Amino acid sequence: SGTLYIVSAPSGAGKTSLVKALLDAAPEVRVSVSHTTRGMRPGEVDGVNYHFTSREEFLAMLERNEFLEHAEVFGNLYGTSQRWVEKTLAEGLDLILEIDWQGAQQVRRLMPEAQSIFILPPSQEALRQRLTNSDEVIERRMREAVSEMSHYVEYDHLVINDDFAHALDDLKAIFRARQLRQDAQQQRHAELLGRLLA
Amino acid sequence: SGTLYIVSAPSGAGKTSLVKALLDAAPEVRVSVSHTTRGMRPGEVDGVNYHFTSREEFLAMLERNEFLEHAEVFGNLYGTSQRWVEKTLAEGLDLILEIDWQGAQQVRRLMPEAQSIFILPPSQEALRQRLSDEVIERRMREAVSEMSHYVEYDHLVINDDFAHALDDLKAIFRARQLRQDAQQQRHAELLGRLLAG
Ligand SMILES: Nc1nc2c(ncn2[C@@H]2O[C@H](COP(=O)(O)O)[C@@H](O)[C@H]2O)c(=O)[nH]1
Ligand SMILES: Nc1nc2c(ncn2[C@@H]2O[C@H](COP(=O)(O)O)[C@@H](O)[C@H]2O)c(=O)[nH]1
Repeated sequence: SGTLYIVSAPSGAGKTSLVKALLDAAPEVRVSVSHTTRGMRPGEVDGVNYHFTSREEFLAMLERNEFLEHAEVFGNLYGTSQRWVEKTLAEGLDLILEIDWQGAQQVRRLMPEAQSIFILPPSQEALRQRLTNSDEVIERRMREAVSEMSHYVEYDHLVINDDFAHALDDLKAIFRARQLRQDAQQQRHAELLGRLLA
Repeated sequence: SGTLYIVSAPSGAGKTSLVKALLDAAPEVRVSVSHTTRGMRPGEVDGVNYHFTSREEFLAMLERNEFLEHAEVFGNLYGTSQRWVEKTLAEGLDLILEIDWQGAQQVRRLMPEAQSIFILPPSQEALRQRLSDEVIERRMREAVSEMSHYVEYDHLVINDDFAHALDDLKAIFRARQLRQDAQQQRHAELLGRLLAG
């Protein structure tokens, strides 16, 4: 079966260009499309950026136990649907959940073999620029981002996004090393290992 | 302090070209020079490939508890001197022990924070070349016989294509430096600034 990767970053900027770039260079890796109850933004496509749904429909899915994890982020509900994750892993494909620290905690309990990565800004100034890209609102968004970053200690690996080219290669190294671990290689090269041992 | 890496292969696939190439691209990483009692081979230099010594002197060193690990391989004795390992790690340098599965077990027992990598051939045919025609068969039988110890290693690298295997090794070393503990030490000041309110 495939490997599950959790990738988290401060939520105020949206999903990271780093993960998009990683997926562009490794088309065999899949990414989960989350459900959300927030409204669509210009340039977003239902079924691609998110499965956009209603709060009533989101809660009904929760009652039907369809979410691997869910969380409230800035008052809107987000979640990872479980069936798609199980299907993709069972096909032997690796996949990424780009989710916040709350969802990461839930996933780790259910899947202790999951690799998790937190992507950090190089400075508060750089984080603030990404958020501003109203002043009063900005400081609250910064305080909320700081509270999320405090959870970086819960993650297996950390990437400091100082130089985009360097951070992308750092992500690639984490993913490649994960696939070289004993557990993944034993399954991947099962037939080879049998020939080496017989 | 530095990280200790154990790099192993089936017994007889000696000090690998892969590790040398990795060291060329990793100037902060050192490699331990092993002691051996086998005779020098053409092109080998005492103090570089090995510390070549006698069996009686090897046993005297063993009696003085100077070896972190030691093992018999094809009837010859090999070992890692402990003082150099401790000094190198305490200087903050990473280091590689290129040793067999027996030495790996001893090092894991004494230093559970050590990380380990097993380098696998793509086939038995490929292993045979790397290993007298009779001498080749004795090395092949021993290497195949103890192949199962790959399961004890943290990562596995298939040495099919040299460049691909080298990139695999590099990714393992880089991922270790991206681990929570290494990054917390590297970015302590930054992390404190990010969390300060
Ligand atoms: N737990 C959880 N968090 C999510 C999920 N999808 C997105 N998020 C988080 O919600 C944040 C806000 O996303 P945005 O509204 O900008 O698209 C993201 O930065 C990410 O941290 C999800 O399925 N589960
Ligand atoms: N335990 C242990 N094995 C070693 C050491 N140095 C070399 N070896 C093993 O001895 C094998 C034979 O090496 P060679 O004699 O061809 O140079 C190597 O493939 C490696 O498995 C050492 O210091 N300790």
